[PDB]
Formats: sequence, C-alpha cells, structure tokens
Amino acid sequence: GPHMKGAVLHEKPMTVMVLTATEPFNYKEGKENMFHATVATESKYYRVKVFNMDLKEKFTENKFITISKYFNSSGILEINETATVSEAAPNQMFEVPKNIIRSAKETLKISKIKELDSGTLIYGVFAVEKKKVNDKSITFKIKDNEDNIKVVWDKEQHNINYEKGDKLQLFSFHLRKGNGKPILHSGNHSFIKGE
Amino acid sequence: GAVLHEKPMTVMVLTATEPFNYKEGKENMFHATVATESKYYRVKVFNMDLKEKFTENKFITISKYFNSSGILEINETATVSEAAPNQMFEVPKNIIRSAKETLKISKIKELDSGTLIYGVFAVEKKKVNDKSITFKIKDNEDNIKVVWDKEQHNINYEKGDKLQLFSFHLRKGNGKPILHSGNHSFIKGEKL
DNA sequence: CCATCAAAGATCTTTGATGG
DNA sequence: CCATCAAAGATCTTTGATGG
Repeated sequence: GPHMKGAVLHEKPMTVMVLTATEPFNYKEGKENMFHATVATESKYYRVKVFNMDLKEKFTENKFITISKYFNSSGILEINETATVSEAAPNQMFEVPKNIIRSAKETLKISKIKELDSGTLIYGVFAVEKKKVNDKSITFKIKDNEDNIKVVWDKEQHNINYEKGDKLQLFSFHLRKGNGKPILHSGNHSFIKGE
Repeated sequence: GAVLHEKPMTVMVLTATEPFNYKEGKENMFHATVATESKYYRVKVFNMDLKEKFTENKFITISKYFNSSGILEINETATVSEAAPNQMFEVPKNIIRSAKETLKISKIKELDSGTLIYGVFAVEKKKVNDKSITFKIKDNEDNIKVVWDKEQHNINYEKGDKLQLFSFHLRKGNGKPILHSGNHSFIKGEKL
C-alpha cells in the first residue's frame, strides 16, 4: 500500500504545475530514494511526497504534469510506483493565482505552528539560534520574530548538509505538543537542509 | 565541613566491610560501624593499614580523626591503637540494635537532600541501563529507587534478594526521592 | 495484532549552589 | 577556583493510544 498509512487512493486524473522539488534522498535504509515537491492547481497548492525516482525529470519547476492513482493523506499527496504521471497537454495548462504561489512558499509563524494539532506535518524555512549534536539525535533551536521551538532529528546524521549560520529548511516534520512543551520531530519522510 | 577531633575516643568495632575501590587512582577504603557506651557511629576508613584493627568486638582508641556530620572518617593522619582494658566497657544492647537497624523508607524520604543513607532493604525490581543500574527497594510501608552510576559492572541481586547500602545520597529533586550512589557508596547483598 | 508515533516518563548531561 | 553533588535541563527510552 501507500507509504503514508490511511492515505486514500485517488484514481481521477489531476493536472498540476510543479512549483519546487528537492533533490532525492534516502529516507529509510534499504529503500529507494524519495523527494519532496510542491505543486499547484488554479485553486490550491499541495505538498507532495514522491517515491518513484523515474519521475525526477517530470518534477521540473514550472512544468505541468497530470497525476492519477496518487494517494491523499490529510492533504499531503503521495506519488508512488502505482501512480500514472504524464506531461500535461498545452490545453490543460493554466495560471496559478499569486496568492496561491505566495502561500505555497510561505513559512508559518512559530507561535501559529504551536496551535496546530499534534502529528501535523510542518514545512518551512527558519532562523537557527543553536545547533546541538548528540549521539542519538541532532537538535536545533529555531526562531522567528516572536517565538522559538526545538527541532529534533533522531535519524541518520551523516548526510545532513547544514553549515554554520545557514537558515534551516524543514520538510515533513511532525508537531508534538507533548503537554505544553511542543517540539518538531523527524518522522519517516522528514528532510532537513541548510539554506 | 568536617570537624577534626584530636582527643582520643575508645570504641568497640561492631561491623566492617572488606576494602573496595571507591575512586580510580585512590587507595581502597572500607566502611565500619563502632560504638561507645552511649552512641554508635558509622565510620569510613581510608588507611588500609588499619584493616586488622577493625575486627568484630575489638576495642580501639581513635585520635586525630574527622567527624563529618556524624560520620567518622579515618585517614592516614589518624592514630588508631588497641584500647587499654581500663578504657573498655559494655555497649548496651539497645545501642547495638540501633546500629543494625534500618530506617523505614517513609522516614528516609522526609530527610534533607544530601543526607547519607545506610541500610538493608528488600529488592522489588532491578533495571540495567546503558550507564546505570537502578533498583526498586521496599519495606512494609513504602518503596524507593536506588541509582548506581559508578562502575557499570554486574550487581548480581534481583527481586527477592536483600540489598545492603552504605553511604548512599538522598536526592529529592522533582518531588521524586531517590537514593543515589556517591563518592563512598558501596553495595553488599544477600542472594535470596 | 503488529506498526506507528506521540505522550509520558526515565536516564543522562549540564548548570549552579556551596565550601574549603 | 577545584571539588562536591543535587537540581535543572536535555536527551533517550518506554508506554499507550490508534489504525491498517
């Protein structure tokens, strides 16, 4: 089945414009690489997790593609081996509204992130106040104008590309509210990179 | 701070442990318990030349020793002699019994953080961690966690056994009282 | 009934208070 | 201005709730 549990299959074809995509990366040892992308329709942007590396080229910025038999997990799309992805016909193309492009690249305030439900996937670019390397984890204190929060990565550390002073790019991190002590924690598909 | 007592005191030796390594690069130490006519004292001995002197029921006269909040500490600068008969005496039965008794855990929990704790307790559970070994000990009223993080070698006691503790430190932090190993801590046990 | 992953809690490391 | 050492704080593990 889908890499995201509970994800629902959508057979109906949908045409999107690719806004951005990450390099592929190893998310789990012994498994094929994945990448993250953001795509948009005339009315909505979607975060997308792509598990078929045949599709690297099709996820080029500003390209229009038609996707079918993809999975939807709480608004996050998953494209795996069973999906069909083709280049869109010129007649299937459209203009993405500016507000949608803007929202797709925006990062929520940390204070607002903290109000979301536990388990919500968090994406964004944040200033780093401190980085701490431990044996079983790397932690970051990230911050903005108004607030700060801890980011916890407990996965393989070798391939993280982050340099002192960089802003931190987060993809698919999980909000954990704990009990008034919230953090962002890596999960199965999380990706982290300096900007 | 510990108080130096230059004047001689004659005591009877009640019990003493075998010597053990308490700190890397240091001479061994042992624990003992001794008594006068009127009081018992727990004792820490750091001069191993004195081990034969600390045999059960022996009367010894101690001088230039330290009293550290009720615990006597005997190092190289102390003088320890065999007592003269005229300094010998009878240790009353209630003093000997008090020397051997263990505080209820419910009373231990009320003491100040940092108080040194000794006693014999039933073991309820043992857990081995990466860098510590912990035990749950109990009596008829209460239970408490013991933490050993000094050497990470096997402590071969488990549920049903009895654990004898020497100079463990009470920590109350977080409203969660524990007994924690410290500089001079030692564990003996009775296998089941 | 395993797998998941967040909440709860234990363990481990750092800080800070105290004294000599 | 070392040495202790317990609390605070951070990391790490265990537990418990959910869902295919």
